[PDB]
Amino acid sequence: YSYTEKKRIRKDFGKRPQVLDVPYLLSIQLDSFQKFIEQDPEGQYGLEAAFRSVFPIQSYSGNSELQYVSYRLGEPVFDVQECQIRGVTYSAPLRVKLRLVIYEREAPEGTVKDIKEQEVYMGEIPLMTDNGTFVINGTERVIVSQLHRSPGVFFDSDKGKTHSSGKVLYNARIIPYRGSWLDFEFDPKDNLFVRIDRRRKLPATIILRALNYTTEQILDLFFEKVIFEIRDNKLQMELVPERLRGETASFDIEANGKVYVEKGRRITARHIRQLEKDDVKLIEVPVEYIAGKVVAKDYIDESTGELICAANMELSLDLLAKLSQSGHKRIETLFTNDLDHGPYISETLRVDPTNDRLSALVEIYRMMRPGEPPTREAAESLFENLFFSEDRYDLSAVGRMKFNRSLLREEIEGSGILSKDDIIDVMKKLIDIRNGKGEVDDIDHLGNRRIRSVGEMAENQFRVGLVRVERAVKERLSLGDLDTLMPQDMINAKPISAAVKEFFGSSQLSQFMDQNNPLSEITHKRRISALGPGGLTRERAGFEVRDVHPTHYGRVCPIETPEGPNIGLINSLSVYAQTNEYGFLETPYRKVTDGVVTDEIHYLSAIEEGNYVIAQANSNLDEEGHFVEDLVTCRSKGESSLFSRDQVDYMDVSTQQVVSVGASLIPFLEHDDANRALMGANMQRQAVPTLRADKPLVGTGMERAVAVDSGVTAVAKRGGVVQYVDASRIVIKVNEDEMYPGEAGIDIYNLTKYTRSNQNTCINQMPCVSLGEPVERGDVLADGPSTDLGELALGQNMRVAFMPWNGYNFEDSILVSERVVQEDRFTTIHIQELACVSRDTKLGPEEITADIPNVGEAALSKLDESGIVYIGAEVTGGDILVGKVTPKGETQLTPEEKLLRAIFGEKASDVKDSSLRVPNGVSGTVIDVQVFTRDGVEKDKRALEIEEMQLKQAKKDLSEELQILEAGLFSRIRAVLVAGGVEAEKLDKLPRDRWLELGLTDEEKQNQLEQLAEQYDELKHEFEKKLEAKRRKITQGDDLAPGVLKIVKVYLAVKRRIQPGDKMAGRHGNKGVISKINPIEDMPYDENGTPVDIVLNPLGVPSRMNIGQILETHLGMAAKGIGDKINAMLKQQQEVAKLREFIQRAYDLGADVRQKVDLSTFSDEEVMRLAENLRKGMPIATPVFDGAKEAEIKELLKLGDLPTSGQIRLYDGRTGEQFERPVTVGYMYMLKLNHLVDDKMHARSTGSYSLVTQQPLGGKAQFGGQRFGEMEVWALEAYGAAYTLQEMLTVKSDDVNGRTKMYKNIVDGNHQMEPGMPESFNVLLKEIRSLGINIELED
Amino acid sequence: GITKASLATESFISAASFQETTRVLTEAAVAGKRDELRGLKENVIVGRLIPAGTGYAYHQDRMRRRAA
Amino acid sequence: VDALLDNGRRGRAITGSNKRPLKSLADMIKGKQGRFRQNLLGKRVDYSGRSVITVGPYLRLHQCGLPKKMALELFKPFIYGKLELRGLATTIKAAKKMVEREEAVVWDILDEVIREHPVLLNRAPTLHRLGIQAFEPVLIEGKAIQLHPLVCAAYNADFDGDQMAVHVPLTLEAQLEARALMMSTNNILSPANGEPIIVPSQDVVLGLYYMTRDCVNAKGEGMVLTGPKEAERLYRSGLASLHARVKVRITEYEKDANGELVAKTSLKDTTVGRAILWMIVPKGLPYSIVNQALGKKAISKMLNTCYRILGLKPTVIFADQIMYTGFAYAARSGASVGIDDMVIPEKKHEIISEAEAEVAEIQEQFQSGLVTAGERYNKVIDIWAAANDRVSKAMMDNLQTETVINRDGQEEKQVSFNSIYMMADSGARGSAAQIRQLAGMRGLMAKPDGSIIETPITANFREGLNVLQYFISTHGARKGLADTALKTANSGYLTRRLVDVA
RNA sequence: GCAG
Ligand code: 118
Ligand SMILES: [Mg+2]
Ligand SMILES: [Mg+2]
Repeated sequence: YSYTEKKRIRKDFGKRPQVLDVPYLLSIQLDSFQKFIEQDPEGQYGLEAAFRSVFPIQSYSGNSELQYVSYRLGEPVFDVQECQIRGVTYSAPLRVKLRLVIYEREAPEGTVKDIKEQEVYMGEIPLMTDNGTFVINGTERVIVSQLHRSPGVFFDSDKGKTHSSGKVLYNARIIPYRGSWLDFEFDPKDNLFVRIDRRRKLPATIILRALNYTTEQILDLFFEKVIFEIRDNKLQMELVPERLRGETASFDIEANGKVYVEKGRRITARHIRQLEKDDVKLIEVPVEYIAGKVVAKDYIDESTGELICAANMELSLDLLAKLSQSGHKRIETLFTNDLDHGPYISETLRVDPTNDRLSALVEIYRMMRPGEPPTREAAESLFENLFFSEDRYDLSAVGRMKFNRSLLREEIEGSGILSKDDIIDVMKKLIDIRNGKGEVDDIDHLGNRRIRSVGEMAENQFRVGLVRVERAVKERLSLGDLDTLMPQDMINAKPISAAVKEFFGSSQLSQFMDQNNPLSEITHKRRISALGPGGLTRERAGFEVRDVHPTHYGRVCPIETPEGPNIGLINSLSVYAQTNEYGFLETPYRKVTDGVVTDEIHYLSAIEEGNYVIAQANSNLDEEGHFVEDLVTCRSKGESSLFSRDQVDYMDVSTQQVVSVGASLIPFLEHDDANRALMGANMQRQAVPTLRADKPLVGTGMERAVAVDSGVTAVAKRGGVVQYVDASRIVIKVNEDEMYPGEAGIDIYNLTKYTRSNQNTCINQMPCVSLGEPVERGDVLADGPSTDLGELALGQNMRVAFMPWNGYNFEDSILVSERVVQEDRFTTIHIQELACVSRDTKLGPEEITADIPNVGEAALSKLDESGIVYIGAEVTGGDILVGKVTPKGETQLTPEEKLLRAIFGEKASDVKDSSLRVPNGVSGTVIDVQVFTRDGVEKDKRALEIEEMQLKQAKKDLSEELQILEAGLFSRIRAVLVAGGVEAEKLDKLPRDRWLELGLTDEEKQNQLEQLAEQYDELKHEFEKKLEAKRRKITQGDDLAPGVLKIVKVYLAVKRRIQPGDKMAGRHGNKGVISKINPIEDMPYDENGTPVDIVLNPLGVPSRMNIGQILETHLGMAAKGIGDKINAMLKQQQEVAKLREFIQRAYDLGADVRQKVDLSTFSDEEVMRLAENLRKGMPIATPVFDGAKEAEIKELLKLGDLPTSGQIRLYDGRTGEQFERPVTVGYMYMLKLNHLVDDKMHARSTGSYSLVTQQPLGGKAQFGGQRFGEMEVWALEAYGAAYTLQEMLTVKSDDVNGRTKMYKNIVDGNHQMEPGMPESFNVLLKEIRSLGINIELED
Repeated sequence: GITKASLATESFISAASFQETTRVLTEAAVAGKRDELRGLKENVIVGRLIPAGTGYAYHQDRMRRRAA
Repeated sequence: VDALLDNGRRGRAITGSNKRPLKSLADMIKGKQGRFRQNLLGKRVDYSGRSVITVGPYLRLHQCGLPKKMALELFKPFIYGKLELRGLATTIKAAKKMVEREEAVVWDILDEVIREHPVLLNRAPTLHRLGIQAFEPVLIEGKAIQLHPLVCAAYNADFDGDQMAVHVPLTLEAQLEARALMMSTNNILSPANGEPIIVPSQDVVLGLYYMTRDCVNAKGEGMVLTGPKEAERLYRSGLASLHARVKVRITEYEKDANGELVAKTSLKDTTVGRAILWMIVPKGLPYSIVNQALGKKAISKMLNTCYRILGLKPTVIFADQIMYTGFAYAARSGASVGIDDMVIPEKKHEIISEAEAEVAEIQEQFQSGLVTAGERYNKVIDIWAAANDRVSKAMMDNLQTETVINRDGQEEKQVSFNSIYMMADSGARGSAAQIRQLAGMRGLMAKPDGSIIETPITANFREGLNVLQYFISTHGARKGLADTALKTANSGYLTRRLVDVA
């Protein structure tokens, strides 16, 4: 166990023993970025590979060069939290050591005239925090892994979807990592064509002639020859007998003898074997056997020098006669047998108009750069810049691996650019696929799709920035100032840093992190995305890429995926899925050696997984390893079948191998329909953290893993004893086993209290341990948001009854009791930041002040004299938080306002109230105020007060860390001093600082005292230089945006309580909106008087078949039935013998479970602490697809003395009489989702209007206005509502003169409209008349 | 079909607000067309009553007071 | 000039400062974002709000629940008008300050100005004209619009996070069109087929089905009753079950040929619940309309009969009475779903073992080469489909009459009172096709390319799907979900083309 | 990125 797991042991019902613990759930992000920024002496990964890919940089003339020696990341200027506060990226400076070598002018080598070596700064690269996030502009962003088509050659088809003849048309496509695409394809006439970058197609032999192949060499490559040799007479023909497989001869075959097959008779393999048994190598055929045969060589004359027949020339008897007259007794001829060796290449040698290499290069030029006259020296440079230069074409290492793997080569490494051999082999494999001896690639196979992740996309963008700077440094190196310039005078850091800046901030895959709960974070990091740059688009992405493939098994979750327009494009990585070193997903299996399932795991990729046959995880096996069955369900080719127990090669490592981490948390997942499992998996990530986290009574066993492997919690790095514990810090006194020599031996954990998540929730850590408690390496010391004792806890254990109640849970509504509101169960804290920005305007600067015009002194009662609100103020909607006035001019009073002010004399004010106010309906507590002043603006009293508070706090925190650490050092010194020459009567009175220099008998202990005194002196040296850094970071002026003078950010904390409209859910896709908050006495109650907390609709179960939610209810009643049994034993104060016996009877229940809790090894203190943690219900673990059977649920129900049907009889609370049927009552785990009705309710009568067209503005942030779309206009045209429609068009929206007349008419009590023309129609008329089209209105 | 019949109305405003605005507007421009605003999209676009429903009486009054 | 007028038509678009093409004069007026469609054919509208919908089943058919905090804002000029008219504010600025302070008199003014003033509630997608309907507002305290249940089927609304938009008819003509053309008590029939669209659903129909059924030996059977009031007194006293077959004197009125109602009185053989339900039936209707077990179709036909015989005004009262009595008696039954309600036939394991014997026989016949892989596969599919139908028949026969109870000692089978079966049989939720997957086997699945997998999911959701069967399940579930996601854009475009041709 |  642990000491943190025997506080409360979750009763495990899983039966399969696990052989592979769940890995670090954020390995994708952390490993990718570690490959990116770590030093790699081999030079394959990250910044080192990117630098060696660009450097060295020769000049145009080669006289000088800029080479690269090493790089180095600086330390960040601000730590992560200062970056989140000041709104700046958390990055490290990339300092790269370059060397400018100047060769000599006249030298046999260009010997070194000079070297100038120095360290040039190029850019700041953002840093992954220790949780897999980036703080980019103060917001935490996750760079999502991309799933893109691997580079390589992909053979595909369109399955007769062209030319209506149902003819399957094949195409190869060479896709590189970077560079021009190269496709070959077939047309309906069986002619091989080629496209380059998907522009118009050429005959494919043009790219064969651009490579220096002639027509004769082409026909050599793609064909084999039937040699006709003229012996004595009658056209002897060399014979290879297998070329005669399956034809009908036009002539009988006689070779020196027996007639094998007569005329017009079909030839079968017996005839071929017969001809080879006779060893037939020669025929004499009819002379018209050459009517149609194509010569395969260049046959010219020797007598008259006339070119008789060049290559690719179809022969005829007259041509045969004129060819034989020149002494040509040897006639080489193409062997094209139909349906196995087509004429495709010899057919395209006739369709291309090209005869020579230069004409082919010209034709490729004309296709590529049209309209421009092709010259030789540019057409022959365009081609060797297309696919054959490393500057422009990189097929990469994955590209070359997949390339050779597709062409069945044995070498997996090579050059990144194409070759003659590669292109020719691709054409050969395309022709083979046409000839029926190949198969097209499945493009959604996960052997053809590749995970490109953070440290690879970041390196790609960095290398783009590097080529941007190296073109400029090539341009600068070829100048004549070459003797007096250093390398940092020719490096521009701004392109390089701008590439990574736009990647990390503006890419589609660099996303604002989900920070609702720990599950949202840790599932946003394990997210795969088909979209992004270099991937699909959610509109153009078809049906087939959105589907779940058979190779998604164990690699990509089938159920956790979105539900709207990008479904199947955003995927989630499965629990055990890794990536190859190439990026292809792989998943672990157990090896089955001889029928014995070994516990040796192998990570199989999607293509290897299809070779073996692989057992299930639900496949039973006994303790010897052997399958207890003999006919095992397995998967062999993506096909799934039954096999013997000795065909089985591998076995799935776990029963939850197939699902993601978020779907691994749905108990009884195997009973939900896959749609409702998808919805539950997607609504666990929208659940906000409540006030008091409540463990699930029914979990699956992944809750500890999700809570720890996400960094929301504070896990002990070294074991020890809690020396001090406090709501904001935990001081652990390390064991002497785990501490290093010369060390204080104390770990301080500073907890995070009431900070804002990205979703404005609060992320607050509470110390889980108590004082003096022994903790171990890995225990949870502090529960973060939505965790309870280290277990992920997203909702609360509500008591549900499934029954229709008086209409109030109609159509997915939820009827909540009032005790769920009294008990503050789903009350969640939400923290808003509101900024008031004092800018410099052209009429004078805005000032933050408490002398606000036209506002009484009751509203300015919460503001201090600086004009800012007091911290701790209970504000409501409409209250001023930051008083600010703007200077204004252009007053221009009306005549009536002039008279009104000449009567009363109350003059107009020259400043305009521009205050920051609480938004309407918000009611909360100011918990923090931050003031940012541009350097040069004087600070008000409050900014100085806040700075002095921050300096006090910095000095206090650093003096307290020094006090804790020096107390630990003095305790270690006291422990070492008494190990020899004991001073136990002397030591505690002498001044402790002299223990640093007390020379003892040096056996070896004075060495440790030397190191401990060095440690103390270093701590004293270090505290001062940390405190001075903190002082100069606190008092320094802020780098604000241009124009702004100061920024006041006020943080409101709003406790939102549950209320009708708030959307609750469970783990099984059973979402719902609260319809009524019912009194306690109205709720249905059982015979003991305990009312139900939540009444759900039973009609929501059978149509959407998430039966799991019923079982989790029945089990959640069993679990609580155990708890309220133990609870009883703690109120009668039974002996610990009776408690120990009953809890042991509860943990031993179940049919062949994997866990054994033997708590005779528990002390009585440990048993009473456990029994105290189980008094609110004993938590159960129902692993996914391995969970508690129905019989085990009934047995545990019988142990808690509850009815085994799970259905008790309930009484109506209102009339006191019984509902006529038993009612399912149990404890579901309800989640409060982030769709709160406080955030959705909006209303607007009049407001601000859009600028160009005068319609209302868009969203409830800008006071909105709802879009009366096109469909609603049709809905009003379908009734005859002409007047309602005409006011939706003119006076509610666009009519500028009609909207104010309608307003003053409503106020006058005259509900009548004076509609004009919509302004947007006038905008349209003016935008058509600006097109040179006179559009008019005819009177 | 419904698309080629939607774009072959006698009204370039209906047909131009449906789709293929460029074709409808150039053809109507060189032909010098005249949209008499008879349907419902032309009367929703200019902010008038639709000629169907409670705005049918008004349009009949409009075509009995301008044709005479 | 060619780039100013229509960018990107001749050759390459001109991109400015973003490598993102410039929006020319032609792009302002063309497309889904042009003036014609973004700004002229539909526009953003004042006096409009939006909130989550929630049930409120106490309502009448013609009223919605509008939160006070939304109604105070949507009706602000109306409140300023009444605040100055009634002398409670000297100036419209004083009135603005009064409604900002939310003084106690602006709530009385606000109760005055919404009184007979309807609002339009709209749920998007407004697929058909019943997607906008006018309701009279009832001011409530929450922040969620409270939508009367019977209209939800018209809006396609469930309360799982749906939000609806409120619009205010400003003038008198728009107020009278909302009252006379669009009020929800005018839209009780569907404009597509004629069938009622304000029709009871899941909870109402289950309450009315449970009420109008008959048990065999139910408490208080066979007694003779003076009328529906005596049935209600018996049932509320606990002296007769709601399903006790009794003899009750029912007075019912026929519409004469002239149009007036003539009475008739006869002891009908009914149950107690059909007698109780008769009390809400309007007059001109036969008693045979409730003297049966009322599913969804029987209630929809009852409402249609009331509409064609008696007209709109009694049908609206009838529909609200049906909703209230169905909600009430659905609550009284406590009709709950437990795990024992999914009774799996005990002949399921035998049927599946016989089907496995047959497919293994076909397989070892294929080893004997007498069958091609084609007809082997076809026959294996057909002898699993026969097993699936045998399992479904055994399940449903075991489910639908599993009540065998006593009359005068002798056992006798009746229709089942199983909750799953009452929900499927009422038409409340689900069909036999889903009870099949709860309690039978969930059958043969299809691969993503449509070819069905030769071995079925022999398991159902009451048992576990194992990990492989669940993977095979997701194969088709994601296909259905993606089909749903990408066919709404295919249907909305057809609808747009049809509206623009007509 | 999400909600229906
Ligand atoms: C540009 C390109 C394609 C589509 Sb689509 C679609 C629409 C909405 C949400 C998701 C996808 C589509 C195209 C190819 C394959 C699959 C989907 C689409 C096309 C016609 C009719 C309806 C939708 C839309 C715009
Ligand atoms: Mg909904
Ligand atoms: Mg988006």
